[PDB]
Amino acid sequence: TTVPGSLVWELVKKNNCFLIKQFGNSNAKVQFSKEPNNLYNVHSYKFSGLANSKTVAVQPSAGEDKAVVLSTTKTKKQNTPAKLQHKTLMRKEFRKMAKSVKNQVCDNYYRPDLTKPALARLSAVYRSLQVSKSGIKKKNRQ
Amino acid sequence: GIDLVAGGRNKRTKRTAPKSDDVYLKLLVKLYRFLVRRTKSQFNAVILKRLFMSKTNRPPLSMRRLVRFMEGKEDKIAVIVGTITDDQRVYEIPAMKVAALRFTETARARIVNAGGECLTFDQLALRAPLGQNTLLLRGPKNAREAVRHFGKAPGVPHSHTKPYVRSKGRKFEKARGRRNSRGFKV
Amino acid sequence: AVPLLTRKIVKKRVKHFKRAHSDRYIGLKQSWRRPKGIDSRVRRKFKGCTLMPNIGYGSDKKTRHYLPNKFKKFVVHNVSELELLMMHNRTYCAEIAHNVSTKKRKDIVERAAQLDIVVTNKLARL
Amino acid sequence: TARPLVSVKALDGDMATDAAGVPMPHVMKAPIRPDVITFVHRLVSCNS
Amino acid sequence: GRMFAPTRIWRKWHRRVNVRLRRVAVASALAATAVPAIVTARGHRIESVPEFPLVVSDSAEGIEKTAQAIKVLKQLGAYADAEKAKDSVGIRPGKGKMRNR
Amino acid sequence: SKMALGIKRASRSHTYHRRGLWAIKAKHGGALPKAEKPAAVAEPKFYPADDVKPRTVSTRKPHPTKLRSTITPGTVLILLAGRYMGKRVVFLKQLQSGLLLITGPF
Amino acid sequence: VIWTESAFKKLDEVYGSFEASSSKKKGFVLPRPKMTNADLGRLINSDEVQ
RNA sequence: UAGGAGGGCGCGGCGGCCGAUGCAAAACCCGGGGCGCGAGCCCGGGCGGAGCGGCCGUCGGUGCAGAUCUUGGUGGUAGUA
RNA sequence: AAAUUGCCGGGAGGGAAGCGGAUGGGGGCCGGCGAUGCGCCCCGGC
Ligand SMILES: [Mg+2]
Ligand SMILES: [Mg+2]
Ligand SMILES: [Mg+2]
Ligand SMILES: [Mg+2]
Ligand SMILES: [Mg+2]
Ligand SMILES: [Mg+2]
Ligand SMILES: [Mg+2]
Ligand SMILES: [Mg+2]
Ligand SMILES: [Mg+2]
Ligand SMILES: [Mg+2]
Ligand SMILES: [Mg+2]
Repeated sequence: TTVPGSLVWELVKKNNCFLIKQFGNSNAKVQFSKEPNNLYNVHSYKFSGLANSKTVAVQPSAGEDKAVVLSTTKTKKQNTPAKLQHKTLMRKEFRKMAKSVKNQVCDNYYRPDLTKPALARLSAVYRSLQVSKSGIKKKNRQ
Repeated sequence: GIDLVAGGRNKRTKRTAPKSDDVYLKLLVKLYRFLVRRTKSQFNAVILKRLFMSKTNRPPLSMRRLVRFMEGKEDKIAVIVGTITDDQRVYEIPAMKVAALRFTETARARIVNAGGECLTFDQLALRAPLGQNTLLLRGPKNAREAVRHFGKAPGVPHSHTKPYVRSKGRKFEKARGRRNSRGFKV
Repeated sequence: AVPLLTRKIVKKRVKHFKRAHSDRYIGLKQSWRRPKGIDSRVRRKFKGCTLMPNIGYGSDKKTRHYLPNKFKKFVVHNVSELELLMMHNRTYCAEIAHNVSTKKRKDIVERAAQLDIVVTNKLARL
Repeated sequence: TARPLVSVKALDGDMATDAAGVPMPHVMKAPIRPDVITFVHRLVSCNS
Repeated sequence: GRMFAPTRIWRKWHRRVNVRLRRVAVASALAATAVPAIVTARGHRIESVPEFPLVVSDSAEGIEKTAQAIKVLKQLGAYADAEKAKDSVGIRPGKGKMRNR
Repeated sequence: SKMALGIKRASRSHTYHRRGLWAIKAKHGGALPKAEKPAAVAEPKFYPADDVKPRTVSTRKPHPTKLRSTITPGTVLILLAGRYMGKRVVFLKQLQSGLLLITGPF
Repeated sequence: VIWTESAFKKLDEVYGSFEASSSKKKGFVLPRPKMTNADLGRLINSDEVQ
């Protein structure tokens, strides 16, 4: 974003390639945003992955077991897309993943907004990989 | 059953957000929403309510009137929520600090070459958020050519309203109702 | 895969709002059309005649669009937009769209089982 | 006196030169005005 | 019989925009080309382009062949986008597939 | 006198007397003790996506269900429901959970 | 947009700047935005406002 | 009610974006399941056998129960006169 | 495709039928129609 974050939001709050909107524009409207670096994929300015300098992504890696990528945008390198995101491939267990995410998101005051949400997505991604490894042992309905 | 007019719901209307979907104007709107909410300055209230205006409620104000309004008040920052047009009828303009939406590219050059500083409303919100030492202004609203047509009808006594005429001349609405010698004098 | 809704779903009317005089004729569809007559017993709302939709029959905002499952539905065409319900599976339910292939449905359902997303169509096209 | 430079990304088989960036145009900094863009694009695409 | 109010050739087909308004709009579009979030929102695959605004040397001017143009796109990051268009070509749904579109 | 009980309970001085702030003026000096920052778990196994809420220990302390005036340990009662409807039994005593405890005798 | 290095350096000569007759187009100067800085974060969180 | 305005639903194109489709598209049928107050929408099953949808902007020969409406079909009258 | 007709299976009928609101009785259809998992522990190796 050469232009500021608020302006990018006012530019893309109504249409962009990563926005999946269904059920019309009535009270039934359902809105998600499917860019890689949006955590809840909720299309709001808090979570928007395009209108922000400081964004974090938590994704399962390519085909390989139990490797999670945590990426944070580099604020200063921002007009350089090839060197725009600091990606971090970590493969340790969950408690040491959570400490490192807190290190990279909340503890350095990078963006404490998304302290809890980034960790929640980390839990979801981790257990997704865990069940891709083991299988459906639990119906997860109680 | 209760004896109310339209169930009590307010029947007047006002703007609550500009019809204009200009993103910069929406950002000023957000800023001044914050300011009027957290600051409680009546000046911010008026500025907000005047960003919620149409371009016929935001007429241009030229320097020949702005300088009148700045004659002896150079300490206070002029604010006009509208447009500043130049006016080739004035010669010496005091170095003045004016905040506005737009500056006609010749009027902004006039002000800069006169040595004043030419602001936008965000720069105004920097060094006068509550509006310290500011001079709010409005351009002439009823000066618009269309307004010369409004009011009581052209053909009733004492009305000086311009009637819609497709062209001026002797043949275009001068005959009967505009003089004694053909009918009556309006 | 456990519903998040903690409020009982209440519906002020479950019966549909069929068009007045949809019964006597076949050409009239069942869908509602406001009777515009000047002497229409439906528009004058005599008792014993069909009920019109008001706004008063509206349902609670916090229990609106929840299926009987207690999830709001979201229709997905592919794995790409299936996977973006990771942090909504307690409140959003995927439905694979009606025109996908059975092959892609197997893939979406396999993916949704491991992302733990409720799906109401996992027994479709097989 | 400050404007950023844009480094030119040379290609393969490109001669070595002691070259620097092109300074950022002022046009590339103009207000981004989506409503005017959509209005003007509506009319110009109706103009064909 | 007829159609109601038959279509006539003297509709307003071409609309006029002020020359200065066209120029202002071209200015805003050029400005919007420079912002990586706007391009990425607008739908171009740019995760490997070196710099914005993406500028290549004049050695590009001399190329002749389409393979050479592809090779040029390979140093840049554009070729992901070019492939996106190439594999997203598909028949236009609707009457356009028989109105010469 | 439910109202008089309510007033006497609601009086500030008697609220002191009930909540027993005295004998809390005994243990911790002659001043009311401080509270601290417990619960240093710092070991969350799993992060729920929605806003987190933990389980309730019900801190509310319901009044025991009151017994009828015309019931005294030693009455003969009449059952009404269940398989023993109509049986005439003996009320021994009200057990602690709030239900009557009866015998036939068997 | 991918600009070649010839086009990029004359984009200034074509569209110009905030100066009369600087552009190769007659009667045209770049529009100026209604805000110099559009960072509501910095405005609202500036020392002056806060 | 006459009337006025706002917000939406829906049909068909164009400029864009995201997709589906011979492991079955469009259409149509259903005592199938739902969502919305409602226009309407989503899913299931069958026939079907090749295309189709969603979102943003925008455009239009755009929404039918009447007009002794127009074209085509079908009834009761009637196995009667 | 509907209008409309036939056959098969069901239903109901004292000079109309159809429709609205109640449930009730039949059907027909719904397993995201309705759960079995959390914490504590000890091995037995991973
Ligand atoms: Mg009342
Ligand atoms: Mg007179
Ligand atoms: Mg009447
Ligand atoms: Mg028509
Ligand atoms: Mg029709
Ligand atoms: Mg008809
Ligand atoms: Mg009608
Ligand atoms: Mg039929
Ligand atoms: Mg009879
Ligand atoms: Mg009935
Ligand atoms: Mg019933």
